[PDB]
Amino acid sequence: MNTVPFTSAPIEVTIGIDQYSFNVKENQPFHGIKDIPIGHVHVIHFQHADNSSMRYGYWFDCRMGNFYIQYDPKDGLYKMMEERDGAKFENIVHNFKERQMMVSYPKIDEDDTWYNLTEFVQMDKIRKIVRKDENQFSYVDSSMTTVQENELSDPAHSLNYTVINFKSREAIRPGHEMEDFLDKSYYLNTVMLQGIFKNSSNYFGELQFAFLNAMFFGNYGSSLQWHAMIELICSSATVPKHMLDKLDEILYYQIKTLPEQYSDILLNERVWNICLYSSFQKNSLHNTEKIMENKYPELL
Amino acid sequence: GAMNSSNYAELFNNDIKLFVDDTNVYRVTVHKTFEGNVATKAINGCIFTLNPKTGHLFLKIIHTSVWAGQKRLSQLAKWKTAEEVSALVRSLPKEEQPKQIIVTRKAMLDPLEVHMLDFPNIAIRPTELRLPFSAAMSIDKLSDVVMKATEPQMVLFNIYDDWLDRISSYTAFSRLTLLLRALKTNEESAKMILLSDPTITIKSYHLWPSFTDEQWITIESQMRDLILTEYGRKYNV
Ligand SMILES: CCN(CCC(=O)O)C(=O)c1cccs1
Repeated sequence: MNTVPFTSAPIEVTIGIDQYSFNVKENQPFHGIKDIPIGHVHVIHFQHADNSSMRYGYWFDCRMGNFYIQYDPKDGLYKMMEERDGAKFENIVHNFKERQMMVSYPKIDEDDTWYNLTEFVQMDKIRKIVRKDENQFSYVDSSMTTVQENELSDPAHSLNYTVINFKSREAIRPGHEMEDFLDKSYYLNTVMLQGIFKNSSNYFGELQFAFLNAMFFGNYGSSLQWHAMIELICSSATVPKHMLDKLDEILYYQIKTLPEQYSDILLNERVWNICLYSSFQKNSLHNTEKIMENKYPELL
Repeated sequence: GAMNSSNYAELFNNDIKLFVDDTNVYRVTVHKTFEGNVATKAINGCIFTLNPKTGHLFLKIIHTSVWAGQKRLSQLAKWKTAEEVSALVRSLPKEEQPKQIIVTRKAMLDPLEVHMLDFPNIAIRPTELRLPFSAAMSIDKLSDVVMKATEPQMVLFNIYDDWLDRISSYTAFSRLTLLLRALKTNEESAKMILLSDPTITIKSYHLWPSFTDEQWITIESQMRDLILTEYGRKYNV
């Protein structure tokens, strides 16, 4: 297990760690999060009590270094940093743990939720979507725009998701206009899977990362990307069976974890109704259809 | 955006544009089979592509062989329309290519946009205008060439005859729309209005009779009366 200490908590803030969250009061003696499960990426996120504008946070993997959080009063935010002095870091963590100034990552042994939401998400792929090579961890916030959004303005602060556009030459072979517009299988299997992503695991990892950024930060461009990656599969007549069954699992856990009161803003009615009831794969997502119909029947 | 009443004069500016109407591409008759089921029989159709400023009409005849062995024909017809409009654009010299294509039916938007991807600067626009171009097959010479076709064919016409020698494009489009609306509303009566006077003939190279300016005023008034009469008949008004 690993630990992300905090130097201090000078401003009142809601702190999230993966799907969990805790409120911290101004100058409360809070000094970090311990017992973080090794083997997965994680996200530590923030929403200031005095300004719910900008949710922001950091994707990280404790296998890649020793990370801590320190508030910067000039830039006004909690910043992740890497400590290169290993013995210094261990001494800090030990003293904070000995004083019981840290919250414990509250994972239930039976509970595979986080694994299910991050199964295909790798830190190395996160760092190619969020480009800041000097750090081993990646900052995302509520307002960051995607490369696709920018095309339709600060490039160094963009989310470099793979651009999906159903009315583009990339998606439509000359001579197959009707075929490829009505059946996206070419675009999915040859252009996206074989060409860009190389395999379905990388495709699913980006889909999962997009969902998580939409949910945890309210990042709109990420929600657009998540829906586009779903629609691309569902609108393809020819999809490998292992991908269809894995997609049903991925979406089931995403829909299960979504806050009930955020459905109006995080779910696109057109995409979900098309995917579950009209598309080629309308009958291939049994688990997702069942949870959607029982949890959000209004959307449909 | 969409072409409507507010931006009506745009149709007659110097930016090349074409209307595309697909209402006569896929034409069928419905009939009973020997076993008492229902079947369709296709007849030749056409794409109606018109420059409203100049009157140039690119009548692409859609021969029934196009449909042989194909499924979902009403859907395919929109894609075939878009394929043929794209082919027409590519065949035109650059300085003759349109800057906008206005589709009369919004279901043509996606098929045409997809076929026109190589032309990103040609705007594909819908219209809120109810345009009577489905009645093109009530123009005898157009119907005749479509029905006689034995293979795909493009035929070029000026749908305004020589009217632009005497009237503006605006007025010519008004006249055309009135005539087509009357033909759509009561074809038999509209044709009687146009053909009743034997001394007024249609030139070999024209579609409509050779009316003088004063005769066109009378004809247009008779067409308006026909449209109003039919409205009263339909709505019991
Ligand atoms: C008779 C002209 N007329 C349209 C019928 C036509 O197309 O000719 C019109 O002036 C307008 C239509 C929409 C706004 S104004």
